Amino acid sequence: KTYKIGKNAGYDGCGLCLAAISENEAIKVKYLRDICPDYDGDDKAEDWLRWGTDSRVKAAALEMEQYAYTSVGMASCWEFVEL
Amino acid sequence: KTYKIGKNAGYDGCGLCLAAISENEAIKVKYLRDICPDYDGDDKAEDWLRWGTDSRVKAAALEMEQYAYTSVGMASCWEFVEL
Repeated sequence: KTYKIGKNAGYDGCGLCLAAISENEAIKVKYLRDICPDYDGDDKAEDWLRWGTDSRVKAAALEMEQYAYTSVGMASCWEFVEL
Repeated sequence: KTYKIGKNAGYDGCGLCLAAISENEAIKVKYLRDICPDYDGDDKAEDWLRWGTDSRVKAAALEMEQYAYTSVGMASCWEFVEL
């Protein structure tokens, strides 16, 4: 599933990210490379097997989930794809 | 075919663009949205059917072609893909 990333959502190019989704749009994104500065992968979906249970990723997701449906995925050309 | 975009090549994120290619690298990119400010598409490959014969696009391409192999394509995630 694919969702447009708005212009005030924190977009910063391609990368694995969390997204908050509301009314068919990703209204906030948070990149794995910012949540976890020690992340050194090449943005492969399989990287979430390693990083998805990181306490920093869990904390970032819980903060967004208070307010909107949240999921792990990948950002590319202003679109968020759910993984 | 896909080429890494160089660091001083004019990269500005995602979008339809012309690229000059040298030694398996895109050493200059010029975005359609900058060449033609009236372009208002969603960076679909088919958009080049409308815009590829615009006189501003032909002029930008010929300028680069003087010095390097040039093609129309799409820039995303620091790579250029030929169309």
